[PDB]
Amino acid sequence: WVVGMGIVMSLIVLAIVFGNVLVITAIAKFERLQTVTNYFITSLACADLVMGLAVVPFGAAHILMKMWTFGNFWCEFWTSIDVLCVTASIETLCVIAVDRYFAITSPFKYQSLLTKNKARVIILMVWIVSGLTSFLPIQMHWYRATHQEAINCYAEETCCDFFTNQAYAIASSIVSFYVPLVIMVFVYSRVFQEAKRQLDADEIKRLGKRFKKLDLDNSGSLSVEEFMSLPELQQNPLVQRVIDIFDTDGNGEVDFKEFIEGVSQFSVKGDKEQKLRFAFRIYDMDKDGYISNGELFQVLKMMVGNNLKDTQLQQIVDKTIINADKDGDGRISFEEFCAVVGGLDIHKKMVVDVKFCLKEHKALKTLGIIMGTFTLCWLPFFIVNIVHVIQDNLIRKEVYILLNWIGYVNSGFNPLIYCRSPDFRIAF
Amino acid sequence: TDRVVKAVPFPPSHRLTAKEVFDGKPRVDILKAHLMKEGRLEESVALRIITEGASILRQEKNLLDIDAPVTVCGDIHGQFFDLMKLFEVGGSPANTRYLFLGDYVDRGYFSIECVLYLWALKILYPKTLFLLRGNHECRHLTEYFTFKQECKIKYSERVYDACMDAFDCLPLAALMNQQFLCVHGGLSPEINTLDDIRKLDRFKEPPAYGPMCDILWSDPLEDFGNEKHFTHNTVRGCSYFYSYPAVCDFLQHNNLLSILRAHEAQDAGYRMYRKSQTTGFPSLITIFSAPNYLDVYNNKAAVLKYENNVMNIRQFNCSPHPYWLPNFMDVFTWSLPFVGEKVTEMLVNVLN
Amino acid sequence: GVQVETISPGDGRTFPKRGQTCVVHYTGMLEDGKKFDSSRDRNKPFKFMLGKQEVIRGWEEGVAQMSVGQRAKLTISPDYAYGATGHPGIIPPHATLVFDVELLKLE
Ligand SMILES: C=CC[C@@H]1/C=C(\C)C[C@H](C)C[C@H](OC)[C@H]2O[C@@](O)(C(=O)C(=O)N3CCCC[C@H]3C(=O)O[C@H](/C(C)=C/[C@@H]3CC[C@@H](O)[C@H](OC)C3)[C@H](C)[C@@H](O)CC1=O)[C@H](C)C[C@@H]2OC
Ligand SMILES: [NH3+]C[C@H](O)c1ccc(O)c(O)c1
Repeated sequence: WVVGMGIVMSLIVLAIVFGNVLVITAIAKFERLQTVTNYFITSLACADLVMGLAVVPFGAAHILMKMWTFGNFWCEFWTSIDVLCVTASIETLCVIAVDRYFAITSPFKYQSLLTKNKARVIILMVWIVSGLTSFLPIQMHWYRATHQEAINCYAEETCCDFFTNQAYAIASSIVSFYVPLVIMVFVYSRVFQEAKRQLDADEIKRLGKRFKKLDLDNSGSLSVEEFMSLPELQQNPLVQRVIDIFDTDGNGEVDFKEFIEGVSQFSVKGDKEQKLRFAFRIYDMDKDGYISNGELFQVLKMMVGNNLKDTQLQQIVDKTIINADKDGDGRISFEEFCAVVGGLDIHKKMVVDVKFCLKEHKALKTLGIIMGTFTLCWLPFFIVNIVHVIQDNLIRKEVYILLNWIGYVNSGFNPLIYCRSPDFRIAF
Repeated sequence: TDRVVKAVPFPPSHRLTAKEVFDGKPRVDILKAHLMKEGRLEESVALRIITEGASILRQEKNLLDIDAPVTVCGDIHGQFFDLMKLFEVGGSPANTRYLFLGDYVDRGYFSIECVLYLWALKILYPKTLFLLRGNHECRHLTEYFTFKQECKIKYSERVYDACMDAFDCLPLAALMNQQFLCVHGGLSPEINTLDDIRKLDRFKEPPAYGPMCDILWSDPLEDFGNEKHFTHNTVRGCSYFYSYPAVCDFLQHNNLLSILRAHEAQDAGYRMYRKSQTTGFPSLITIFSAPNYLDVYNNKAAVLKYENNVMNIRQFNCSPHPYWLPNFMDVFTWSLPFVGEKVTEMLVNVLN
Repeated sequence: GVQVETISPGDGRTFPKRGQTCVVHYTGMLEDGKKFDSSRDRNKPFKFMLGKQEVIRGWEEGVAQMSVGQRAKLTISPDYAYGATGHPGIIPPHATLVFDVELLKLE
């Protein structure tokens, strides 16, 4: 019924807008999820938020009222915004793919050469290229055909059934969703090839052999009692804490997928920021993101044992926190920590003989999921468009809109994939 | 949680921006009760206090002339929580007056608070609390010891520079009741008559030698009556000893009765030296009013009190205080190297 | 290296084993006597275990020579002190240290 369809469209628009705004705020506010990849994600979220907010409600009104009483000019504007949003999203996807390829093939070059300004420049460049490709042909009327009822719909304000020029369809599908599609497919296939080859570079295999030698329970995961099997590892005070840094999945067990990621956090050539972050994470007893007074006292109480009175330790902790608060919250963040520490040069004291940087493997499956979802959602419409080019029109006009709506609805799929990620989940 | 042990009080975390400590009489009771509580002050108000104290001190003479009913006191060395006990023992400054002989700053964690309280109290009472100058009030000793770091951590270094520019103007002789002389160290061979300390300017950092450096660094013999003035010392290595004949000749040429000083720590808190045969009062008296010096000596302090031609001595006792880490290290700088060492050891052991 | 020159030696019939914990009231300084830390500024003995390498090696090979109650005076060289790296906050690099340890009990 009409009311049900209207309610469905209202819910869809509300969900899209809310999710995209949530993602934008989560990236912008916390100041820790500000990687260049996250800036590209922000551009993509802006693109699909624009398409949601502007296009989806009005196309819903068109399909509901059965008459489009908004105007010929407004029709041109709406269709051009539609084309712009789709093209911009598909181009930023391949930009992300090539970015990740360059980041994996040689981490140092990407780390040094690419900066925030370059990210903004490339984002604006791709956005303006897509925007030109979408505005320019539409407003200049390259797509209106000769069929008389098409001319009537052009003249009549109510009718906006898109009508191709038998040439506009081909040129736009193959300058917007067929070149970038194949590019973002094989580039990211090479990304998986390189990741799979790098994960087994004769070094990780030795770590796997040692892992399987240390795994007494033979269950495929390391528990805490297995780590205190080592006769010179038991007396360590701060062993438990380090386990809780490796145990990023929260299940109570450490397995080979995250053991190497934990060890690779320490390297001869690893980043200074990674080691400083690891040093910070010892004090976060709940991974909440902030160092409380109870955390900063219970961490210190297991190192000093009973060499200082309880009251003396509490007093000095109080004074430290009071002199470290630069925002009045009462709990130290990572920026305040890096203001306090930094200059000690302690990142040079956390070194292990391993030589491999598995940093760009934490954000490969989610991006692949995004690409696969986008292709699965949007390719059927373009294949139906390429069938319908020919006036064979095997069946059309009431299949052709449901596929445009399947294409529209996928913009809500990205925030769910983001919230599947742990850091984004805790961010929201 | 928020606080694992709560029985210990919390330091107030709001500074005072010259609106409550002042009125321009400064408010003293609230300043005591807020500095007693591990509070703090704004930077500009601290500069104002120190500059006003310097302005009052500079106009003072170079050889203070004091009236009789005084309560002489020794060197404190930053022990704030014992400075209040001193004030409740010897009577609050409202009714009785004080003459602080020795230094205040180095070798203690609450020295900036102590000097702030003393100079506010001097601002409010300008003719009933006299301050003198000690050896620990220079640019060498304080930078060497734990005062420069103290100002750098608690406040800005500009406070430290103002504090030195204001210590550089204290008086140094403080004659008392036309009978005594009250110097921080002792005599000097280049100083023979009282007028000789009415001439030299005190507005410069003490040199390593001369009349001023030998009045703030000197030290008397431990064997008065030694076989035969100007023998050098080894404990300081910077000025001269002086035996009983020197003090006796100084008190015979100039009609006085005794000299007071505040270097040598006394387990009883005071010491009256060999009796002068001319009159009957001891020629040299040593005061010391810092209980538990360096927190280890386990002595007890003392406070002389002069009244009705009688010197009666009030004994003293220690008092508890909060705890600061050595050299004012926060816990992150305190324990980070240990964290790194333990993490590295565990990982280099688990891998093989 | 490290040299023990006792001040008030006590009973020598008890020596620190490798598997025991020694309790001491250390009052350390630098070479020129500028005190930087002490265990009497707090009212608490310092308890440390041999064999395990947490104290500077100067303690490890300088406290072993002592006995019960024998106050001593350690002159730790930069080889057995914190060495070239030093310690942030307190001790400058290339420091020779002087301690006043006093073994009291063994547990
Ligand atoms: C909360 C975590 C810290 C944890 C703190 C305590 C249990 C409190 C305990 C009273 C230490 C004091 O804290 C008030 C304080 O004692 C000093 O003042 C000191 O007189 C000193 O030199 N001592 C202490 C007496 C034994 C010898 C030596 C020491 O070996 O100390 C050891 C030491 C620092 C080892 C270093 C570590 C760095 C490496 O580079 C180096 O390797 C060469 C070896 C101490 C026992 C460590 O095992 C334990 C800790 O550090 C240091 C000047 C700084 C030190 O605070 C850090
Ligand atoms: N409503 C049209 C549909 O969204 C669409 C998307 C991209 C295109 O290149 C196109 O011609 C049509």
